[PDB]
Amino acid sequence: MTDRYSFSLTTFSPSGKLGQIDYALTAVKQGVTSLGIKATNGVVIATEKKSSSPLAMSETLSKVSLLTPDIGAVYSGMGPDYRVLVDKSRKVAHTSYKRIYGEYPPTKLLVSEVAKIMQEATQSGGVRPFGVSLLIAGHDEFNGFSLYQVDPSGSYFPWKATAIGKGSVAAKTFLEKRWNDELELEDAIHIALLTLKESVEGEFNGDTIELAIIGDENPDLLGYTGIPTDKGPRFRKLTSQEINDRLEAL
Amino acid sequence: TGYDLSNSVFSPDGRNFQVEYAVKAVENGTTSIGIKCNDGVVFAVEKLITSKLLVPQKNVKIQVVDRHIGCVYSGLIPDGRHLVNRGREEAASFKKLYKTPIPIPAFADRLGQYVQAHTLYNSVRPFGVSTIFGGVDKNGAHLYMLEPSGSYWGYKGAATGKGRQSAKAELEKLVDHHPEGLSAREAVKQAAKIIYLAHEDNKEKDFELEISWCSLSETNGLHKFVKGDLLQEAIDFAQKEIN
Amino acid sequence: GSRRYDSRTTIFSPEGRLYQVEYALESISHAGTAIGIMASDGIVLAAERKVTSTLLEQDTSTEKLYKLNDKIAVAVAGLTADAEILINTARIHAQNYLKTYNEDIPVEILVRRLSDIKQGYTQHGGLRPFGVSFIYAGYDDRYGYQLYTSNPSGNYTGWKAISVGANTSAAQTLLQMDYKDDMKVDDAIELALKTLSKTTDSSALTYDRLEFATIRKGANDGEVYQKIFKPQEIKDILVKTGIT
Amino acid sequence: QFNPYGDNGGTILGIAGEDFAVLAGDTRNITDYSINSRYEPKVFDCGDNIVMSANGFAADGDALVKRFKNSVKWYHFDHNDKKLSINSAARNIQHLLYGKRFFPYYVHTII
Amino acid sequence: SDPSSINGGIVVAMTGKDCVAIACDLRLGSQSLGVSNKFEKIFHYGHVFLGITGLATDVTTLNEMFRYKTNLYKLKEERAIEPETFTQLVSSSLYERRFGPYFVGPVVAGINSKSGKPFIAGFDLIGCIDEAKDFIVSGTASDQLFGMCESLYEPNLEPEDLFETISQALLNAADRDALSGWGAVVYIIKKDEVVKRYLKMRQD
Amino acid sequence: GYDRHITIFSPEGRLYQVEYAFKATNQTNINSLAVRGKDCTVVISQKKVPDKLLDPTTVSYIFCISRTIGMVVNGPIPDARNAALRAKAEAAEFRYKYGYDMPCDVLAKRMANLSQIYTQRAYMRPLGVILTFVSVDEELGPSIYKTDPAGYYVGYKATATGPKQQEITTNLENHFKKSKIDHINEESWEKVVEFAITHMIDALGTEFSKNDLEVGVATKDKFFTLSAENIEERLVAIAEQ
Amino acid sequence: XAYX
Amino acid sequence: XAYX
Amino acid sequence: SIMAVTFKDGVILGADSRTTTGAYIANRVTDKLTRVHDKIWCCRSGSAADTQAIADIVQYHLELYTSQYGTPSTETAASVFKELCYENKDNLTAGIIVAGYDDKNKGEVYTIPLGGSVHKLPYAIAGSGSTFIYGYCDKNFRENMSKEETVDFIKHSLSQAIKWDGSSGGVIRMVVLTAAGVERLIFYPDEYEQL
Amino acid sequence: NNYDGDTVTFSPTGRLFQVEYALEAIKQGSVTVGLRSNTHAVLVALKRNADELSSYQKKIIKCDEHMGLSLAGLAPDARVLSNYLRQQCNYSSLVFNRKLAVERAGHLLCDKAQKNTQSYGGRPYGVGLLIIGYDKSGAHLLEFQPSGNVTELYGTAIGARSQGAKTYLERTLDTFIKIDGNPDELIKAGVEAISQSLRDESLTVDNLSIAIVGKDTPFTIYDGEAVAKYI
Amino acid sequence: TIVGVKFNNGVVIAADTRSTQGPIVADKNCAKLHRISPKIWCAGAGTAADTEAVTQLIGSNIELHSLYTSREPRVVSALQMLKQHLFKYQGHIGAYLIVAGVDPTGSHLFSIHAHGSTDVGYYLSLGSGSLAAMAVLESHWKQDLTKEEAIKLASDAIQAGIWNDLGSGSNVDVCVMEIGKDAEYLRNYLTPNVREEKQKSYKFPRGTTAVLKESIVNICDIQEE
Ligand SMILES: [Cl-]
Ligand SMILES: [Mg+2]
Ligand SMILES: [Mg+2]
Repeated sequence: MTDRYSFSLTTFSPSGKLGQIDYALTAVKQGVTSLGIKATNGVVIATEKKSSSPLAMSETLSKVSLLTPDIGAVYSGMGPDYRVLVDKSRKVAHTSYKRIYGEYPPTKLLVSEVAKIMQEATQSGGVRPFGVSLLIAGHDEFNGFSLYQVDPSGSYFPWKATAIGKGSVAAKTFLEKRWNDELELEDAIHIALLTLKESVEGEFNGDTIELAIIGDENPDLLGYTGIPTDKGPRFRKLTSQEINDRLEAL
Repeated sequence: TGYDLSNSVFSPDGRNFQVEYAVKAVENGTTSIGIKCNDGVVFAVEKLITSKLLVPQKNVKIQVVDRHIGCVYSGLIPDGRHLVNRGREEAASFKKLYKTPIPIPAFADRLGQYVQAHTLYNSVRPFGVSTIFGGVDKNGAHLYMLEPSGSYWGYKGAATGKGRQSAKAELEKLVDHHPEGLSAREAVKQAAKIIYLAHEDNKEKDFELEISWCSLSETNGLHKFVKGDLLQEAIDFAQKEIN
Repeated sequence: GSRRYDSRTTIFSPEGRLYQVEYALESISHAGTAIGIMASDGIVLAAERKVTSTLLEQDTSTEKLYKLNDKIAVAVAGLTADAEILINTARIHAQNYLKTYNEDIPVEILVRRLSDIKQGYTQHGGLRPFGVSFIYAGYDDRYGYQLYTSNPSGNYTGWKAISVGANTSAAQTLLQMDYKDDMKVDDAIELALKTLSKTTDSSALTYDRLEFATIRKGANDGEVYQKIFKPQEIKDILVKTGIT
Repeated sequence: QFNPYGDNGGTILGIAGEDFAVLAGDTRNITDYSINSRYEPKVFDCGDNIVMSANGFAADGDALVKRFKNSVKWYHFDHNDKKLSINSAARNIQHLLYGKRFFPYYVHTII
Repeated sequence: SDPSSINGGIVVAMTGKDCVAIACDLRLGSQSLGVSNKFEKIFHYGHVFLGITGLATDVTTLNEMFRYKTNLYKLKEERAIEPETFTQLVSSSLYERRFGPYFVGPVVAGINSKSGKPFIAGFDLIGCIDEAKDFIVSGTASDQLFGMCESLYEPNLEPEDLFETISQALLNAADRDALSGWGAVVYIIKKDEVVKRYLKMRQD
Repeated sequence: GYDRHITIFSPEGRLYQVEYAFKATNQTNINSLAVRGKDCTVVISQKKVPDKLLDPTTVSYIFCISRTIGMVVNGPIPDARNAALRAKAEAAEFRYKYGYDMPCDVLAKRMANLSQIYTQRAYMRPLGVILTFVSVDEELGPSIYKTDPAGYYVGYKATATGPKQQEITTNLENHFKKSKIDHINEESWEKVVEFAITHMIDALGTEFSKNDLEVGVATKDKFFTLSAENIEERLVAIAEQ
Repeated sequence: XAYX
Repeated sequence: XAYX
Repeated sequence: SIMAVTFKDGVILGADSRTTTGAYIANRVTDKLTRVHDKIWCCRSGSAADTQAIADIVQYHLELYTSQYGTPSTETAASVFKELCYENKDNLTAGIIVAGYDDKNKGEVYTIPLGGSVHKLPYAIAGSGSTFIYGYCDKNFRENMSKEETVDFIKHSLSQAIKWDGSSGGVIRMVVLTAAGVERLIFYPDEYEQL
Repeated sequence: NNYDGDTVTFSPTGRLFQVEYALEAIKQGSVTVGLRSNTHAVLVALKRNADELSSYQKKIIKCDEHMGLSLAGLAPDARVLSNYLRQQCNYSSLVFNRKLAVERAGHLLCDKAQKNTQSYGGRPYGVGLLIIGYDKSGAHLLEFQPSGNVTELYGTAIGARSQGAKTYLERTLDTFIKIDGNPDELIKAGVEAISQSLRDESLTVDNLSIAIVGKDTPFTIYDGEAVAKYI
Repeated sequence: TIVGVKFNNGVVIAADTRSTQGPIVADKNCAKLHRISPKIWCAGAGTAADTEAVTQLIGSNIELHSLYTSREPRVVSALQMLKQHLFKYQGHIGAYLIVAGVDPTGSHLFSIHAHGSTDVGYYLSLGSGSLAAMAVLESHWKQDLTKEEAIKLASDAIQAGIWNDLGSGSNVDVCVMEIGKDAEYLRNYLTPNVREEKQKSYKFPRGTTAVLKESIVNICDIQEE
């Protein structure tokens, strides 16, 4: 036995292209549409719950994941690759930061750590790149609200708003017209729902849409009282009902 | 194409061709059989006499594992020996920790998982043997047959090698004509007959019969080789049945 | 076995070239142009962001210019992710040197180490090289202001003025024409921007498509300041030089 | 604690003539004030006209004689059945003994 | 033989109204023999001050180590580390040597740049945090410093008053310890200015 | 065309070795079904003993992973037994480390994460199996979680696997469209097994003897498989109404 | 170290 | 420690 | 004070409830009878930490055994205990009595002293308080006793062990292992002291 | 063809070509004969020279006082396998005070050869061996193939033109088996057997190599004027 | 002094606020009540660093396990992970913890010693003041305590320790974990040891201390221009 694949499976072609990274991005293109919008007082990330079977319980599959109390992630591309990246992202947030500084990492540094894991799958021996693009929304005391994209290469860029996957080119055009620097969080959610309706074919309701925000601190979701400086998580996943309420004012 | 050049590669069918090629090596080997009787199991094998210079009764093919399990195989003999060596390590480690001798179904999966492991990587070759094994445990008699893929099942009768179709037909008759079961001493006689009948597929060179058995009543649930008078009694019965 | 699928990333061509190094350099030639210009009284780093969007947050964005320590900065051309791996290595080496000798690392020593790492990926391990070219802008008290470049081969050379990435041929001709030795930082800023303005594949050169940095002794008395220009500051220096 | 060494007593004597040599030893093996055996040999033919005795801790003595005997066997294999001279045997035994320098063989060796 | 009392020395930190003060002696010795009277035990990484008592080799080593860690922090975070965060970094770094510890008594002092809240903390050699409102003491004359601070200190002292209190606390504690003295430094820390004063004291 | 031999991306962004592993899944030509009652989770699977020389008692594609978790496999038996042994090991290790019985959906996730690795690491091949995990979880109640060679998993109200899965799927879909509930509203597991068998008969259009089926039942605090005689009693009840 |  |  | 006794219908495990740190009673209601399988239990004596660590590993090994090979024998359980106790004898202070009910082998008792040796016995006693009841237990033990007789024998036995041993005390816990299933019995001081 | 690149690859007919190519190295090798009675076992080896200035490559290796082999194929591989036998014979003596059974020596060689036919990177052994020995069950002759197959025989031959010697032994079987307590006559039968594999060249004093082991005979090799008796 | 008391619908843990270095009081108001998870808290005695370190490590691993399983963490998980860690280090990590909490299984109270032995109870005490605390618990505990009774009993058991033990002192910290409710952390629930006004102000006249030298410290970065 032994892993005898100690050599790179991603190499430069004569044209200077890295084939496997390009092909990984092609996999991301086929993937379902997800988007992120940054408001003055929060960030919204959204995607479609493309259920494989109506017998399947789509609630059990989480496309929008909490990484830290103040950082959320959504993806487009291969779900399994996303799930193991979320597991690794949550752990590295602890091992490489919280266990050292006694606080959760700021958005940009956790993104930097995720990016590093995905660059390594691009150069290390006997592995293919991750077939996902991540949108990571987060808050931290000194940077405030922020939204980042991470690609299979390991490259990451900060966005005011963007979209990835199936209908990204159309979605990004729609966001460019609607986005301003004076948007409240409720305005960004409304725009997020409008943008996402264009890329969805079938049913469009709280049960088929997965949407989370990075907003105000939620003391009701902390789970304990008695420490004034602990005010609770800024990440909140919107309920099925909460989405349907905002689809009547649509 | 090229899906058959590397082990552990799925063809567009969903097949591992390297494993299917290993089966060809098995089909090429001498006939070996197993019969499950009332209170035990009987193993028999065809040994081709290539030359007069071969010392009779010396080149023993059937192998014991622990003291209660018999193993016979068709195909690449060295691959068989390698699998039994692992079987002996697995049986040793089990008895070391759990005190009781390894149950046959437990032992079957130990070989199964090991053989299957040799279909997971391109750095290894699948096993070039089908292995018929079994014996007596606390729950009674068990006969198993294990393919290069790692596939194994329990059997009333088992056969592999060049004369398997012929053997399988003779085993299917015994199952039908003995629903209440077969005795250990009967199974030894029948084993002899089935090897002699299956030798029609290797009729060019004359052969040497080799039988073993584990019976709760006849061997105290230990693996023993059939020798001397009882072996000659089985050869005589077999010779009488072909004539 | 596994030999079947090995690209063999560390072999010579019949002509005695390293395939993967050559193809990596081809990759870098498509990256946004980065320029370094060294003056008597400081160094300039100018770099072009690749076809940006109106919805890219620029003020919190960094793809081209990175800080290695208080005295040394790099301009990147190639894979940003690959560059970040090497940058963190360089940042650690600088702090290791400071811990050991209680002195800031000389620029060449840091450059040589990063260049020695790139060389390794071309001679052993069977991994792809780093698709990155660096322009190092630094100051130490031995050689003063220094410009270097490294490429995937692990070769590094010193420069008065240099370009990497896209249209280096064109950029190097323009620099070689207008550069003089007695040149000052303010002049070197003007040259850097005028060079990008003429080599750029874009219709016009604007603030939102540039990263800009200076290393000046323009710091109160005998010390060195690194200035990573803010979007509004890049917009101001574009009007001042008269490009917008 | 556990003491890895013991004393089995006995005495050995080597005398060299002009064209002969003798290696003698008593056949008594003891522990404390108990006699273990009245006839337990301590002088051994090792082949190539070499006689050896390692006297002290019997276990370490038996181990050394075994290793040297084995050393003679592999000399024959690796050097086309060359006869091992007594000077060569002596140097080989020095390396056997010094091998366990920091966990010694508690034996006095005569060949 | 006891590592934490070979070289000797003391550090004390106090909080005032919108200010903190940290002070140390200047002695380094080989037990009874005094070697150096220039051995400062207070270091600063940006606006966060760290005093370290104990084995001098470890004082120097940890200073070099925290300079290293705070330098990388600043490059990645793009901002200076705050006292609360640096306290957690010291604790982490000390406890990772749990079964082979640095023989030190660290003291963190500084003002949180955002909240403007004065902050002091002390540590044991394996990184347990003592986050006191009033004062922190460390070194061979910790008993003496505890006695002085516990009587002299009152809350909400003005910078120029706090200076006199911490100075008298150090000076009188040091004079009752053989392995402490040979000069003393006092840092008065406000939000955006820091004054450093060397004290006249008996040199024996 | 070596992008079809190992788990690297094709120009279309596909992993052919994963797709071909899915095809290996149907090699046995066996159809499995899983449904949820009020208090129980039932899993039924076709049993085919083509050889008269086989000991039919040893021919099984249902596995007791832990006391609480059961697993039915669609795929070749070697890969099935590979997955079984690993799941058994993982369930035991979990109980030792975290001091409570591994939940059905957590084991499913763990086996799916292992499956994902084989799709990303070249030296390991995907297992040619679909794993259907069933239990009565102490938190989530009756649970069905299914894993595939891609490393995908999800929860199910009910599910079906094998060559004729789509026929069984639509049959179940149509039932749940009428009842408008996520389970079989039945007190006894006996009647939930009768439902499972009845709806498979209707979907496949084949009758079953006691030796043609293989049944696994999950109740609170144990998962067990039915004997031939336990199934015969189930078949007699169906026929008598 | 410190040590309820 | 605790130790019938 | 711990003992396991074989009788006609199966086996009974008995223990006191006293945990000591020196002469202080850390826990006066300790459960020294621990389940490693449905009908395989053990009595723990020696280091509380060491016996828990061992018991936790054995429970793991037998759970994994059950998944693969079905219900393990009492002999198998005893062997796994021995393997841990013998191989780690330099770092362990654990005296464990293993008791279990098969349908084939009925009631079986195995004792594992410090060495890590195994002894199959009709009944077994262990712990500090066991020394005081060697005489009593030997004189009063018969084979194929009734359940009521065996409960009385254990109650009287541990009652004496508790009386003389300072390290033993509190309640007497018992666990009955028969075909019928698993029964937990408790006897309080006011009951067993007046015996 | 496409399936002979390495030892880890089966052909579509279930053949291991790298093993079959290793088997070919033996047929190129110089002829060696093995035969035994009840009392003694004999090896006879035709040694091969490079030219008239060169020595004749040694074919027979001693493994213990009671066991040794003759080689045909890659000599270095014979050295590796003989060194392994020497160690296994040695281990049996030191640990168990027991002379290694010839049958068990065979089983050990088989298992060593097998590992090199199922693992990537390695290669099969390129040599065939004839192991003779006298143990507690009397005289023994074994034939080793680098496929792993080991066979106990009354007599055999391996190398170039080996079929000639093998046919002779197959006729003489009933005669030479009965040659008990007569070492010289058993060697004569061995020399007459190898003579059936000669063409052009005949047996000279520095050409012929003989070895014998028996009841009261340690494994000894005869070369030079020691074999002039049998020419 | 650390105590845990089970009551009708949950569990309460309490602790004193004194840390010692030899006979000297290092910290007069110190937090010995550690959050492993939102609704799993544990009190720590022994080596101060070790109790904080071992709760933070398990607290971190419990958070990752909760995220991985999509389930609220269980006390038995924290308990198992703590005991296996402490056992590995053969008592060299001197952590003596009372682990309490509510989870989907119900309310739980456990103690765990430094060598890795665990026990179950309705009332537990650990630390130097354990015997003072246990005396009060053994005297006043009953089955079916209310919340108000359990807090009273818990803080009474700590007070016993504070007064009668030189190792325990200062204030009483309480944490109440009730089923189907947010755990309430009552920091300084009681303040029985408030220091009396001093007779004199020791505030010195400015210029009392003799100064050799004065200087500005540069805390700012290298400046522009
Ligand atoms: Cl995982
Ligand atoms: Mg793969
Ligand atoms: Mg008592």
